[PDB]
This record gives sequence, structure tokens and C-alpha cells, in this order.
Amino acid sequence: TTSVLIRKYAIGDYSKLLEGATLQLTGDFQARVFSSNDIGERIELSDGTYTLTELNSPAGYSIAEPITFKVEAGKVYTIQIENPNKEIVEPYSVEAYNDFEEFSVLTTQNYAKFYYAKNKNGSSQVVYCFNADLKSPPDSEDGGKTMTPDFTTGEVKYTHIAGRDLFKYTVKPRDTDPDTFLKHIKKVIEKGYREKGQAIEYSGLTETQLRAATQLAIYYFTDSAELDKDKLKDYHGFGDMNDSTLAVAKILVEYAQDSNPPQLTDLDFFIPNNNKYQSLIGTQWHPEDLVDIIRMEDKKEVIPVTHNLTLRKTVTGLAGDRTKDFHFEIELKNNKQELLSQTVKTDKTNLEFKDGKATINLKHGESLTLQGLPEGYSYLVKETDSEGYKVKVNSQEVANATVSKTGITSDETLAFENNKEP
Repeated sequence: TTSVLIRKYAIGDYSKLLEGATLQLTGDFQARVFSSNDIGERIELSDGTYTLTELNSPAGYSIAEPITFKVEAGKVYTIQIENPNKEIVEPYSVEAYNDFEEFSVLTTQNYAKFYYAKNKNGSSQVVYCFNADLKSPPDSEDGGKTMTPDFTTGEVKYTHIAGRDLFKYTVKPRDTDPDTFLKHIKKVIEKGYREKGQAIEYSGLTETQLRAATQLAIYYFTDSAELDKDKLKDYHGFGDMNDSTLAVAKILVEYAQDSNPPQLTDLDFFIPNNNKYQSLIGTQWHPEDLVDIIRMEDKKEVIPVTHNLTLRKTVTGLAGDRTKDFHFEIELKNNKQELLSQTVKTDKTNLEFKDGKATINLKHGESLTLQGLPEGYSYLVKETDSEGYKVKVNSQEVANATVSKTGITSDETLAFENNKEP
């Protein structure tokens, strides 16, 4: 039918898959639980809608939001967009190098940034550094036949993935929208230097000079590099770029930023197995070697992208009924103000939200913590059966027993007090 690989990653360090996560794949097919490993969980799936849930995560990491995806006619979709995560079956197996042997000046000195990635067939494709400040790919003295290993982590090999969802690999990006950023890169590669012995459209310019201009045009978007002679003179040896090349670097950026849509549909991308080394944007595209990855990312819980919402009830006054269930109507929306129809897990029994709404009940001294709510979410909680009582939420008189909060960036607590004097 259709092969997929479940891969767990850690946000911010993709130098290895995150092992030790307990995962659960559910179908709308026998549901199963498995452990995250170093290559990915290989699964054959029939057409249908599936859900991947993290039951618990490794020490240090928060529980990730469940991924719901859809298999249909041999393709995978995430919930409906085409699966943006397509990656080689054996990760950190593709060799990329820096051709230390190759000499071609920028003005007075060797460019010395001739980065390549070896394809399955043995050929090399021109690649560019995606992280200006991180280490260049392994030096090679024989055109990619043998590479210099890293002293600490051994041979630096790369996972080959599709260049979709590239925003999250950038250190200091100029753009704020991931789509607009992917647009910008695609178009720089497009009018930049892609092949050895290609026609150089721009007069009075070598292959290595267009190559250099292309690289700087990537840094423009990936690391907010400026295209100014004065500010580049100690910036990674780009002070050896003549004014003719810099101008072509400008043209590439100005083409990227114009409204025309990108002509290239996809590009190869490469991630090293050492997070001190830079990721690499390819000039070519090899969908043959890529399979569908259902890719889940765990965030460190010290800086969490999800949050807890606690509701407590307290009954005060001598006439208050402490063995009474008060009922609360919760309405949740996401970052983009869409009503959440999902399963919110809790410290007690899990809560099925429908049309943004879900109802709970609490007696005096009872509480309930809704867990794993997304960044920037909002609530609207009403106590529906407040008749008779003077209700305070977080010690504030609320005539209608209804309280809201939007763009929630942290844990919150709604401590309801239900007073009733005699």
C-alpha cells in the first residue's frame, strides 16, 4: 500500500532523531504503541485518516500536539496540505563536502566555499550553506571521494529531505512568514548558480562569482546578511567580492522579493549529524530517494509551546452547598481564532472538545487541569448553573459568571468562588 516512517525530532537540534518518546498511532487498522527510535518507525498504511499521539515524552521535553494525517491514493496529507516532510529512509547517510582542492578567486583570494552534496548515483550537486555562522561541510582534498571527519562526532553525514518547511532551520531570518521565506529561497536558487558549466547570464562574471553571489543571497534571507560593500569586509570573507558580483547578489535578492511566483517546485535540503555544522540548501531535486515522514517535534518543557488551564471551585458562606456539582462551559480557540474540535487530555479523564466547546463539572475543593493547549490560545469559560450564588473568578466579582482571555502565552488558572450567605 503506502510506506510511511514515524520520526520523532527535537525542536532546535535535528542532528539526531529523539529516542525514548512513547508514541501511539491511531486509525479512524489495528492501533499500536511504539518507542521512538534512531531511524523511524516503518509502517504500511491503507487509505484512511490516522492520528499520532505522544503518551509520554523523554525527560526534559513537553508532550507534543497530536498529528492527524490522511493517506489517500499513495500520498500523505497533513491536517489538508500535502505532507511537507519527505526524507531518505536511512538518515544521516548522504555525504556532503567542501572541495578544498578547488581554487577560483572572488577578487584577490580563493572563494574556498565550494560546497557539494553527493547524490545516490555518485554524482555531486552544488549546495549552499544555510547557516552562515555554523561550520562548513567536511573538507575534502579529492573532490568528495574522502572527507575530513569531525574530531568530536566522527564523519559528518546528512539526512536528505525535501526543501519544504525550511524556515525552522534558519538562525536569524529576514522573513517572518515561512511560506514567504520558502518562496524567497526557491527564487534565489532559481536565478542563481545551479550547475557546473551552465551559461552565466550576467556578463563579466565567472561561475564561482555567480556562485558566491547566490550564497550571499541565501544569507540575506537566512542570516539577515546585508548587501553593502562597507559592512561585508570582515563578513566570512565576502569583503573579497568585487562590486560587479555584489550587484548580481542584489539582483538575485530583488528577484526573490518581487511578486512573481517561484518557478522551481522543490529543492533538495540536507541536515548534518552534528548541530555545530550548517544545513545545506540544494540546487537540484531528487524525489526518488525520499519517502513520506510523519514528523513529530518535541519542545523542551522549560520553554514550552503548549500550556495548562486549571479550573477550581470553592463554595463559601454558611448556606453554600458543598456537595453540589457546578457546571462550566469551556470554549477554546487556537492562534488563528478557529474553534478546537480535538481531545484535550487532563489530570483526570480526558476531555473531548466539539465545535470549540466542552462542559465539565466541579464540587467544592475539586479541580481539573486541561493540558497541552497550544501557544496563543484563548478561552471563554461560563459557569452555567450559578443561580443563587455570588460568583468570583480569581477574587473578582463576575455578575454573569463568564470570563475570557486571549493570546495566552502561559499556564492559567480560573479559581471560581461560589458564595452564598443566608
